Amino acid sequence: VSPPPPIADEPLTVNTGIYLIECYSLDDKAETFKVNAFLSLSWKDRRLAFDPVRSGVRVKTYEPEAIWIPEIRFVNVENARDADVVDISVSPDGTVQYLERFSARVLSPLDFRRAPFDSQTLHIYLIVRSVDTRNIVLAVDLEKVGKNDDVFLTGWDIESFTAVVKPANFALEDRLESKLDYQLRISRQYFSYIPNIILPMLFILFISWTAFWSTSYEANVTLVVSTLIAHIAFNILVETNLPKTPYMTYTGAIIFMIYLFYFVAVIEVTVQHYLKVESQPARAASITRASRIAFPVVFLLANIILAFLFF
Amino acid sequence: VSPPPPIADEPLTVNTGIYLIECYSLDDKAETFKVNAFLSLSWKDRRLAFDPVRSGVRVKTYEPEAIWIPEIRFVNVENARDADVVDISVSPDGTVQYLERFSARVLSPLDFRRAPFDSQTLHIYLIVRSVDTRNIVLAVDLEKVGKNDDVFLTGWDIESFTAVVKPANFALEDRLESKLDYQLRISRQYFSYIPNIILPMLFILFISWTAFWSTSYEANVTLVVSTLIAHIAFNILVETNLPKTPYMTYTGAIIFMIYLFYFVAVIEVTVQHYLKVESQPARAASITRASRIAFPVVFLLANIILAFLFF
Amino acid sequence: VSPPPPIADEPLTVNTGIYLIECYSLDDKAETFKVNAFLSLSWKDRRLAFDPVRSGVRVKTYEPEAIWIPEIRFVNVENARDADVVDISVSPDGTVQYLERFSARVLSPLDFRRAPFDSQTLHIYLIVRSVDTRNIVLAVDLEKVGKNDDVFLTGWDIESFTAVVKPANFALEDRLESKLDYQLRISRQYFSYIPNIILPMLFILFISWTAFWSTSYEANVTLVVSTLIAHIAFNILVETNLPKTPYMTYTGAIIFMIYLFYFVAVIEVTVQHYLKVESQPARAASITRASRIAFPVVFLLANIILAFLFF
Amino acid sequence: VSPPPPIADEPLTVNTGIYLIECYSLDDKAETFKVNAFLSLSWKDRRLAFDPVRSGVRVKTYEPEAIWIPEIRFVNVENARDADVVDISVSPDGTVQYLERFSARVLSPLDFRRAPFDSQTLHIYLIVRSVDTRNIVLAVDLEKVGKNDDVFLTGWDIESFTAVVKPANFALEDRLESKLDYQLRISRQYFSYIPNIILPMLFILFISWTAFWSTSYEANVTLVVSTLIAHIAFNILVETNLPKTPYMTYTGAIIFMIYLFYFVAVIEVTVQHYLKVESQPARAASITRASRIAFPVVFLLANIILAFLFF
Amino acid sequence: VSPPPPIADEPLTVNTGIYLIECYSLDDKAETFKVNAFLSLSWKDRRLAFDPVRSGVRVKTYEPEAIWIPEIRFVNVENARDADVVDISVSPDGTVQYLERFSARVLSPLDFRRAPFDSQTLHIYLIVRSVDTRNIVLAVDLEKVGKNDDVFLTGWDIESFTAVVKPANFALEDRLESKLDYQLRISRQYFSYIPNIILPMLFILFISWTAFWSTSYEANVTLVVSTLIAHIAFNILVETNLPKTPYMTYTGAIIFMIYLFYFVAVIEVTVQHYLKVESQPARAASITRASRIAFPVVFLLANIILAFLFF
Ligand SMILES: CCCCCCCCCCCCO[C@@H]1O[C@H](CO)[C@@H](O[C@H]2O[C@H](CO)[C@@H](O)[C@H](O)[C@H]2O)[C@H](O)[C@H]1O
Ligand SMILES: CCCCCCCCCCCCO[C@@H]1O[C@H](CO)[C@@H](O[C@H]2O[C@H](CO)[C@@H](O)[C@H](O)[C@H]2O)[C@H](O)[C@H]1O
Ligand SMILES: CCCCCCCCCCCCO[C@@H]1O[C@H](CO)[C@@H](O[C@H]2O[C@H](CO)[C@@H](O)[C@H](O)[C@H]2O)[C@H](O)[C@H]1O
Ligand SMILES: CCCCCCCCCCCCO[C@@H]1O[C@H](CO)[C@@H](O[C@H]2O[C@H](CO)[C@@H](O)[C@H](O)[C@H]2O)[C@H](O)[C@H]1O
Ligand SMILES: CCCCCCCCCCCCO[C@@H]1O[C@H](CO)[C@@H](O[C@H]2O[C@H](CO)[C@@H](O)[C@H](O)[C@H]2O)[C@H](O)[C@H]1O
Ligand SMILES: [Cl-]
Ligand SMILES: [Cl-]
Ligand SMILES: [Cl-]
Ligand SMILES: [Cl-]
Ligand SMILES: [Cl-]
Ligand SMILES: [Cl-]
Ligand SMILES: [Cl-]
Ligand code: NA
Ligand code: NA
Ligand code: NA
Ligand code: NA
Ligand code: NA
Ligand code: NA
Repeated sequence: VSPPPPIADEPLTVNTGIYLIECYSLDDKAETFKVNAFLSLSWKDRRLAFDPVRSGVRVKTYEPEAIWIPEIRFVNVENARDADVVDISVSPDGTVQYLERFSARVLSPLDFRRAPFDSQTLHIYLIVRSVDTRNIVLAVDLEKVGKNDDVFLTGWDIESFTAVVKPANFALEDRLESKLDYQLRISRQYFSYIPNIILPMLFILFISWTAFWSTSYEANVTLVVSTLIAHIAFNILVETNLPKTPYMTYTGAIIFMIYLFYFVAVIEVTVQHYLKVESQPARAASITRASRIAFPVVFLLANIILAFLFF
Repeated sequence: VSPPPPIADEPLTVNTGIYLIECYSLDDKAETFKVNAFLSLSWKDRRLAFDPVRSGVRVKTYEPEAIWIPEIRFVNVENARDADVVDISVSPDGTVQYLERFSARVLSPLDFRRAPFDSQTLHIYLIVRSVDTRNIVLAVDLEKVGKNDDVFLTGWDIESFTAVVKPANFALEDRLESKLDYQLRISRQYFSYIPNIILPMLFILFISWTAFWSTSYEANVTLVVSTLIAHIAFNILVETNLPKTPYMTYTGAIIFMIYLFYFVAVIEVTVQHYLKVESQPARAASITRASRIAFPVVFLLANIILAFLFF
Repeated sequence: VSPPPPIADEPLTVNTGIYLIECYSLDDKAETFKVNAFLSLSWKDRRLAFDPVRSGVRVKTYEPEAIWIPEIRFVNVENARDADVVDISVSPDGTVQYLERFSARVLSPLDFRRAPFDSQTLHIYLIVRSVDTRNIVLAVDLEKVGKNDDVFLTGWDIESFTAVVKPANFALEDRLESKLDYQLRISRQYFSYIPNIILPMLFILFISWTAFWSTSYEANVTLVVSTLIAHIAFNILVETNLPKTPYMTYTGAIIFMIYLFYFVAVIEVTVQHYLKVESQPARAASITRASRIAFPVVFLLANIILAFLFF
Repeated sequence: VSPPPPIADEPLTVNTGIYLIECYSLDDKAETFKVNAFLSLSWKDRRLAFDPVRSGVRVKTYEPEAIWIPEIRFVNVENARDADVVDISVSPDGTVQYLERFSARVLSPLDFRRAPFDSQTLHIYLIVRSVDTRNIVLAVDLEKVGKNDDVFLTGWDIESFTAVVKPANFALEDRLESKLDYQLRISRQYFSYIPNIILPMLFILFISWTAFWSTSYEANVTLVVSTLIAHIAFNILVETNLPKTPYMTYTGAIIFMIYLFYFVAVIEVTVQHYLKVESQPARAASITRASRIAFPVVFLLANIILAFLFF
Repeated sequence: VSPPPPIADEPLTVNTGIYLIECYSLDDKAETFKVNAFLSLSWKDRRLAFDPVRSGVRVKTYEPEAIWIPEIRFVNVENARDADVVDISVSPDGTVQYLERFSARVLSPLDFRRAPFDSQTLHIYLIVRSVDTRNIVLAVDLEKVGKNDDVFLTGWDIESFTAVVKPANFALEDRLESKLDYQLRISRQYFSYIPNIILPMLFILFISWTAFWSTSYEANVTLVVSTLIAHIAFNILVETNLPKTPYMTYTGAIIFMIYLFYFVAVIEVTVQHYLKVESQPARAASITRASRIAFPVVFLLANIILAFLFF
């Protein structure tokens, strides 16, 4: 079966729609998500036209094999989608209404700069390659674009699922390709990071600062080095979940900066001891008293500066 | 093959049943479970009717291809179910009895608020899309809904497997859809968490409180910081298994609260030392004596308050 | 093709056999194992009978499609077995001899009570559903039940592979089902746990008891808390491999009990210090001297009691 | 269907092209990458030639089954590629233009010597085995070799995707094989390793060197041993991601060398204490003062030497 | 299609060959490897014979369906191999030459006794079951056994790929089975274990021995216990990669033995302190001086003895 012939030299418009049924497994590190949706397609094939008076029927149902169907593929998929044709309906004028249900592992990158206080635009790109007889162009039927109310992406809030209605038409290997951009706008549920990582991480840092109210070098060394190790554990846990980005992230900046605070606290603890040994405890006392204010103040300003740069 | 024609304008009732054979792999983090069950379907197709006297046979067996079979799908599946037709039987009146055995990875969310002392309702949603000629409606044949006594979900107790008999009929992409809710009510076997996480986690906390019967700052620092680190390890272990929830959980509340106890114990240990150094050990002694009672009392009340709020 | 017709009203006996070729991937946590075996089936179909004198041939080979074959399924499988038909042979009386080679992920639970000194009975349940015309019953042909000498389950010793010859015949959804129990009796190779977990775990415990020959509180705190942390690491390692059981296990009991020994050692260390500070070292000395004997004695008796209760 | 016959004695030239659509999952440890691309093939089959007047069509579309297609395989794949034929077009002279879209897990090794400041050449080898009637030879159609501008390999920069135009023609099992080398030149985005591993790892090392400004053996032992343990954690994290190479890597050399610095710091700390105890603090003081300069200087030179050897 | 008939009562010889293209994913813990190779088969079918003068053709190419092909399976595979037929060629005498390209996950056990200084013999067992009409026997065509020079098993050196030319013929379920043993002899690239595990593990042990040049109990306790914990980390890392063997391994013996050295060092440190407290430092001094020589000497001899027993 060949494609529908043109009345004049007009391209064949394949009207499309994606209706999300299930949306799951957003793997931040892999920059992939899994989708289970309806894909609706509609085009006119005048060869399939019939008089509803003579045929009696208002619609005709065909099996995929029986008629010409455009080869629509997804651009940003890992492997070709698992699809199962739900229905093919032909109206008297030869307007075909195709509907399939698919599942695919979509590969769409994320911007980790503001994580875990980030929003993302996930993309699903539909594409059609033109044939030798006819040039095929994609369209968005907005009435057939949507999502189920139940659609739950774990740890994310779904804001919108819309399509950029004008296709990106371009030549590829001396044939026209018509690409459509479906955008799933989501935003991260940052809540759990506050009691699980952020607050634990701050408590261990504040525990290191108790060394500014201690003259015991042996105890201070323990306080600052032990807490530094706990910070390393959190840094490792975090980087095992976040992918390695060519750009600096907000979480990255904060986690790194905190190392400097541990490093400088070790210097303070060392300086204080050296002076106490050198029989200069008055000077050590001045440095320790300053540190008590300096450390939280510099920490607060540094965070204000970082938050400002990133948001 | 087209759907059965109506005797008036009645919808086609497809009677359904799910009989669980195997029920496994409840992945709390993924909010998925795997099921292996029988799916039974029954509808009347008058075109298949026969006189048992003339045909001799009381029943006729057909191959799926030979007759019209309704396209029943599962809503909340990752990928389309692996199904293998067991039997298709037609009675003289044209009543079809279909039976298949399937396996599917069902995606049903969990409420982690009371974990690990939680119960869940897992769902399996059956659905059928209406055709242009006939509107298809699902029904529950209660005699064909059940589970094997052997059905064992590891780390969970199966309470019930029932169906909400009235289908949810609604329009989707300008066609009627008939949805049925099958509910598997389960409850967590919390036992192992008591000797594995809960009691170990309490023992390390109580070990930190031995610092209230010690004047050795260096030893106290070791006690409180070491145990804090062991608590961090347990917190990490727990959050690697529990998914990140937009809501506060009972396990989350407790784990977080305990950090405050470690933080305040470090403050106490610091204050006690500072005073001992400042040649004020009487005041330090009063604070230490109070802490001995205050810490367990506040811990017990805080837990009473939390348990109350959550249960 | 319909099932073979009965001479009188007798059920159709399908003689079965399973011959293990490969037996691998026993995942204790998942309570699954993978099997690769021969499945042999044999039944009489009088319609296939021939005179070996007239036909010349002593046997006839058929393709699965050519004849009626009973639908045999496995009960406790995750997904339906990957099977590839090896041979179908018909004798002059119409006795069919079917042989296929399959692979399946069998789901059979384990009793972790005595782990790692435990034995298990793995099961493979064969089943057949009766048809409308004839009732099908399973049988065990013992000459066709066995295992390859090479069959190696890693970390386990294969004791036996036998079948419970009497099938479990029962009604399920108003049809007879005939179930056969194939049992693979195995026993754990516990050896490696002795040098890898058991002895390391005891050495760290005995290191904590060296605090009973020390008056240095600071050193004792370090000994007992450090070793407690190493025990937590081993506890975590162990529970990451063992599934969460609703019952107490031998490994669970021991690992838990050891926490009590660490907890009580911390109390001893605390009491000894308090008394030494209170200028009562004679009393502290008596308590420390007792602990030296009490701790190993109570440890040995507690283990004797536990081993007795579990074995 | 047999291969096209030769006019003369010429081999059959199959012109090839690979156009990368998606390029993902570079697993350094596994030395594999996943690709999703177009594979274009073109050859002349004079048997397929036609008159466009008689057939009406100027080009003919065939299903793969309908005609002879060369069996092109990938050499360095794990499993045979998932391919889905996009189009097969025959021109009146019998010139066939085949296009499929595939996904494959390509197995191409990496040189970890300069990691994470390394570049790689990934390979995709196309191959065709000659038949008994005709010898088949591969060619590169450069106009059909390329990549999408969007093609993003996470944590890597794509430099080029080119083909070595001359095939490697050789005998294999008494038949000619024609192999083509497609090369994807990439280079690692090393950035994230600086704040995540490199700088944390240096800070802990520099913290160990604060023991050269301390006379407290107990504190020094803590500083050097604690930081040594944090270095072990980083070493483990790194080797869990990098494969085990038979050659020394730059990351390997650095990580190993740092152990020597920790080992020697422990010796210094031990020597300093021994002398202080032996009532020789003047000698200990000289050794400690030297260490303050020696340790960073030797560290800097050692790194200069290593960087020089590796780059 | 039936098998070739015998001239006289002779078995049918199927000549075989395996030519490795790709050899990857040796999973020591799983005792599996993945292979991608050519499988060549050749037998005489006199029914396929032709006169090359009358037929014109020197060879005939058949589709698998067209002729009788022996059912060859692999014994030690997880699941049946993914195979794709490359060619089937018949010579005038009826000599068939079959060639397919396959991929399979082969399950062949390893002897971990000498790891990581171990060599292995991996096996690929080819098998054929005799049919009722003819008995089938396997043979090795040595000209068709080989490997690509590029064949690279990561972290292993490929020494040889040969076949044991005489098959293992045996009866299985009253039919002859002919088994061929293909052996891939490999040897581990132990290099990386020296800088990654072996040398780090020795450095931490030697750091524990610095306690023999210290009178500070508190510091010694820290040295020996901290390093013991780092040894536990390495032991865990190692056993997460090595499978649990019913026999003692070289790596196992060494790792275990080292615990005894840590245990005894703790005893020495304890004895030294007890004596120092008991105002007997002269005796403690003698014990400490002995330990300085005893510990390395006993370590070196113990290793000599172990290496001797294992190699
Ligand atoms: C500002 C101070 C520092 C703040 C703390 C740092 C938090 C920064 C955000 C880190 C984001 C982590 O991103 C983490 O990625 C992994 C991917 O490997 C996800 O991992 C998993 O997610 C869900 C289960 O929950 C699965 O459906 C998914 O398939 C799986 O990959 C985690 O659910 C996600 O949360
Ligand atoms: C109140 C103080 C704190 C109490 C301690 C905290 C306990 C809270 C409950 C945590 C629930 C953990 O939930 C954990 O999730 C993972 C999913 O990644 C499951 O993981 C696994 O389960 C089984 C094996 O056992 C598999 O069939 C499944 O496929 C797999 O994912 C764990 O079996 C489950 O137990
Ligand atoms: C008495 C004191 C305490 C003694 C120490 C405690 C030991 C108790 C027994 C623990 C049993 C651990 O059980 C562990 O389970 C996991 C499943 O996740 C298995 O894990 C793996 O096994 C093999 C590889 O070896 C694979 O084929 C399998 O697919 C995989 O899951 C481990 O091989 C098994 O050993
Ligand atoms: C000079 C001092 C030391 C410097 C620090 C050391 C860094 C050296 C380079 C280490 C390279 C690590 O290489 C690491 O390999 C694993 C493979 O298991 C990749 O692992 C993963 O990558 C991505 C997700 O992020 C997936 O698409 C991929 O399938 C998966 O395997 C890591 O993304 C990669 O970064
Ligand atoms: C004598 C003192 C002690 C010496 C140190 C101890 C070393 C002893 C040898 C340990 C062998 C470890 O064996 C380890 O097993 C795992 C199996 O999951 C392999 O794991 C992985 O290997 C490669 C990637 O590198 C993959 O293709 C493979 O699929 C994967 O399983 C490791 O590559 C292997 O190295
Ligand atoms: Cl697609
Ligand atoms: Cl479905
Ligand atoms: Cl099955
Ligand atoms: Cl391929
Ligand atoms: Cl096979
Ligand atoms: Cl025999
Ligand atoms: Cl035989
Ligand atoms: Na079509
Ligand atoms: Na300490
Ligand atoms: Na049908
Ligand atoms: Na059949
Ligand atoms: Na073809
Ligand atoms: Na055949």
